[PDB]
Amino acid sequence: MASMERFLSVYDEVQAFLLDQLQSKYEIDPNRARYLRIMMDTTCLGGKYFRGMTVVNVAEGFLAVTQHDEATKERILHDACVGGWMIEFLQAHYLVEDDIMDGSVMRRGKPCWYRFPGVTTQCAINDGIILKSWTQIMAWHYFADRPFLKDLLCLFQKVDYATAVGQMYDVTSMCDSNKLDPEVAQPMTTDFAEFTPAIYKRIVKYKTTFYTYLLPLVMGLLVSEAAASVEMNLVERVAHLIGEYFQVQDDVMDCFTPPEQLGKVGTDIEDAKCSWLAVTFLGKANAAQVAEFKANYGEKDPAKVAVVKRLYSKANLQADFAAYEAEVVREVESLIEQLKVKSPTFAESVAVVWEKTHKR
Amino acid sequence: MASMERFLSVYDEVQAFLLDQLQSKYEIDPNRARYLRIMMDTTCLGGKYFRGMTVVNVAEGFLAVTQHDEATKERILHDACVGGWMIEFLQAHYLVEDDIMDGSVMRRGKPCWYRFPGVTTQCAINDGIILKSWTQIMAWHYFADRPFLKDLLCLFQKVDYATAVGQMYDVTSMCDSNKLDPEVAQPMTTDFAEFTPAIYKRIVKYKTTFYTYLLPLVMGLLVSEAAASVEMNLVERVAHLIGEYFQVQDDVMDCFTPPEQLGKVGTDIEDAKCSWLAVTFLGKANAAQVAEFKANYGEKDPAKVAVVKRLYSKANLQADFAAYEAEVVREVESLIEQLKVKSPTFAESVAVVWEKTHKR
Ligand SMILES: CN1CCN(c2nc3ccccc3s2)CC1
Ligand SMILES: CN1CCN(c2nc3ccccc3s2)CC1
Ligand SMILES: CN1CCN(c2nc3ccccc3s2)CC1
Ligand SMILES: CN1CCN(c2nc3ccccc3s2)CC1
Ligand SMILES: [Zn+2]
Ligand SMILES: [Zn+2]
Ligand SMILES: [Zn+2]
Ligand SMILES: [Zn+2]
Repeated sequence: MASMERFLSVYDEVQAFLLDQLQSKYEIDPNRARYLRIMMDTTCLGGKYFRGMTVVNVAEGFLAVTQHDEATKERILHDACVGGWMIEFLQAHYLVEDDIMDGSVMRRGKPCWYRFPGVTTQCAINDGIILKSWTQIMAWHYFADRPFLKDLLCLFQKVDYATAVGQMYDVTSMCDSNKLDPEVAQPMTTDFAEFTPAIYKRIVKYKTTFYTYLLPLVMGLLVSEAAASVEMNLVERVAHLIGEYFQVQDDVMDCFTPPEQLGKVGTDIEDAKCSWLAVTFLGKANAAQVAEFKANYGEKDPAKVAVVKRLYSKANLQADFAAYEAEVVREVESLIEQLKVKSPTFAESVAVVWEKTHKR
Repeated sequence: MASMERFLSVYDEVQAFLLDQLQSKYEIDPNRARYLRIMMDTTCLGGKYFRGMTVVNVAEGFLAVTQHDEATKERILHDACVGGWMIEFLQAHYLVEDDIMDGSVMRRGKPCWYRFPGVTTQCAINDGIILKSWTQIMAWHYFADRPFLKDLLCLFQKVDYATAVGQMYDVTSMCDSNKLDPEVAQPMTTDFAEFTPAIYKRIVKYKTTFYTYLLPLVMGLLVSEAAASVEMNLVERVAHLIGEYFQVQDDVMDCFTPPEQLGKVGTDIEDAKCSWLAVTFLGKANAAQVAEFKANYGEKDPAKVAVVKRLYSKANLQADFAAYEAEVVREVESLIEQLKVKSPTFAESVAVVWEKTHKR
């Protein structure tokens, strides 16, 4: 059975379990069950399932080199699929809430969930809460007897917390740290002294890399009972590295990829986000360019945004990106080599993860 | 050491742990640590701590009848305090998000957290996410070696899920179930056919009773390793019963308690909530009264709200409340008697919980 075919089949099974449980144990009525079914499909489906499929792919790699009864192979693949859906539903939670938090309009060519006419923000915040609650329902049901349940739940929590801390770093990245204060309305930075590579890397590490790369890789190891085949410090280093490159690509696409391709109108400039483009531009601009950036960044005015986009183009950030990518390619390959020491199979899975990231 | 004194001391210890961990493991800077410290204090402190103290009180009851070394008594009391704070932080999460969802203005005489000038909804949604994440950080840290960790985490999840499902029932309680549809903007019911005692009881059971009564009582049993001293079906029945009475009191106060005493301006009428007052009024109104209620309920117009308040007063719902309370007093006492069969100590703790609920 092909990997994606199995993964999608498990979605239907998990969805049926969750909705049937809501009827048998939570007194749900059929119309609310239908609401939640539509909410699940709308928020969890339609992507490429890269995070969930990484769990499956890691587990398949170990299956090829480990002796098991057929029923055990099937159990491991089913576990990897459920775990992959835990990650996809966790991402769904983040995307629903982030879209509300940022006042976003579109995601993947369709309206953000909170903007659907019969949803609204009042329901959508709670729908997002439910999406994350469903990840825990999945784990306690499907993994109740598994030796890895404890380690999996502990990992999932730590990843979730790191991601929420990362969201805090992201939403406050255009403030001056010394001015943060619940009592005082927050002005945008004027000096941009905190738009540095180290601060950018901290934002991205926490807001993206734990749930997009560390979680799927480690969950694949856990459902495979293979965490001893790897040096965990190496898995963390390579996950944070690939994850940062993934976010840098996203940052570049927000500015330069056409809306129809992006599936949304990017507003990192109007939102004054600490993007890779802003940080890298400031790391090479002269005094006049810095001043013109300061006069235009973080404003909704289309003329001011266009000015920022000119400044980026004229700064030849394409060359900086090729240099960054060359260094990431160098460093990921080095970490993969270190991973072959204890597991050529896992190192090959990481290699596949990197190719899928690098090509898109 | 007095119970409340110990409970508050543990707050400072937990807060110090969480913030110190954010510095040592999450790369936090001192200004964001201060933001989160203020957010924690503002959202978690200032109430009566009834839920958290119930854990402590249940554990103290067992301590009085169970042989332990002194260090073990101290460990149990510390565990009960941490568990109580897990519940208070979970409530803090719900209140932050509910206030955003409902567009609330005040809570306990102070602005809702999202309305603080340097917070805003963009930060406050995530602050609420962090509050719940902190409950899991607490459990995995303080209870890492405890035999009850698994049972406690599983219970906490189920309670959280039931509460989120309850919030869905609450926010959709003024819609017609057959009309729910993400694609279509939701009109308020016109027939109010779903304002029934059974439907009201389902809302309250899920939205309030699991986290306010079932969770503190069962957590007290868990940290005491005393779940065998009770019939769990009885604990559930008494928790749901007391919890419903608690919410009925809240519903009555929303309408009739002065704002300065309530700590907010109640808007259940303008919000068209399925309150105990609306359900009970419809369960005794004549045809003309039903019509006048339909013409006025769920509108912000102060004259229409006053009309609804007149209809309630003229309907003598005070008599219905005294009848409801008399029946609850009857039924709680019956369940306490059944609880004495296996544990007079736990039955006495439940009795204390009921008195604290009944008097306020
Ligand atoms: C690729 N982006 C990574 C950061 N994302 C987050 N959204 C939330 C929402 C709530 C809590 C944490 C996070 S992190 C948005 C998508
Ligand atoms: C006609 N436009 C020319 C410039 N655009 C850019 N692509 C990148 C990629 C990486 C970093 C910066 C840029 S700017 C593409 C479309
Ligand atoms: C006494 N009320 C019980 C119901 N409350 C809830 N708020 C939320 C928020 C998010 C998820 C679930 C719930 S339940 C508000 C206070
Ligand atoms: C001057 N007002 C008289 C009526 N108010 C009510 N108190 C309750 C309590 C339980 C049920 C209904 C009502 S109406 C108190 C203040
Ligand atoms: Zn965002
Ligand atoms: Zn982006
Ligand atoms: Zn509410
Ligand atoms: Zn209320």
